[PDB]
Amino acid sequence: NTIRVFLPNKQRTVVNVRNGMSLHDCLMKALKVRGLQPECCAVFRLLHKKARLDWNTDAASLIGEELQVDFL
Amino acid sequence: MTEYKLVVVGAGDVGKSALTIQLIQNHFVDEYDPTIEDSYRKQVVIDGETCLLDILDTAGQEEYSAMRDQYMRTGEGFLCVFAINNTKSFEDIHHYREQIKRVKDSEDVPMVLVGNKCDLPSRTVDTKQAQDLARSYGIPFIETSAKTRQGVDDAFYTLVREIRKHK
Ligand SMILES: Nc1nc2c(ncn2[C@@H]2O[C@H](COP(=O)(O)OP(=O)(O)NP(=O)(O)O)[C@@H](O)[C@H]2O)c(=O)[nH]1
Ligand SMILES: [Mg+2]
Repeated sequence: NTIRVFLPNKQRTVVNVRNGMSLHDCLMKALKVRGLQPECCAVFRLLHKKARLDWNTDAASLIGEELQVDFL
Repeated sequence: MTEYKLVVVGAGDVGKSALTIQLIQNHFVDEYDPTIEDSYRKQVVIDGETCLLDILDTAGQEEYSAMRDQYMRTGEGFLCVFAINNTKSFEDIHHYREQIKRVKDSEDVPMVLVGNKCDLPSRTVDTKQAQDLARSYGIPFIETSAKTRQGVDDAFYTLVREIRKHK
């Protein structure tokens, strides 16, 4: 149960989704470690025209998706 | 700005991601959190040159060795990491080195052998085994601890220096 996330500055991560975490909570560590914070970024679901997402979207609802996080 | 593609490889649980996060953020992740794939970029000064490190932290769990081999092939230099309390991860170094040589289709690739978790008690992989193994490949061996940060910059900077002399 993971989500592939493309990150600013040509970085990327795959995160494990534990039960009951929002996207904010789910990506906090991967962003913190790279000197970013969710506050000044937007997150998008990439389709199969990307869809902008609220950071409070539940991470378990995006299992198997690909996301982009980008500076605002 | 000069860019160096570094790849951190080794068996699961040896400390590949903890070492990388110490280089990037000077912070020690005491968590268990296995990697699928993580890439990092950080700007550093080495031997008086500003350069960009692009660090691919691979999955030790070889069930994800598809994503691993896909991004290795662009790497210019490899950290081959084992943990001093895991003999299997030490014997596995041979496997990861032959994988690097296969994915690079070359005998000549910059590499550094890293023995991590040197802070732990009851070490089982002794210093002379490790130095002997590094010697057998003609590569530097660096003892590290991501917990205390010992050896962390030395491991990555040595790699960059090995990449520069390979031109
Ligand atoms: N005492 C000590 N613990 C360490 C050290 N390095 C890593 N650890 C711990 O060992 C465990 C595994 O570390 P981690 O970096 O996740 O390993 P990995 O090689 O990235 N694993 P994977 O390949 O699955 O992603 C974690 O609990 C981590 O905190 C170290 O130098 N000393
Ligand atoms: Mg890891």
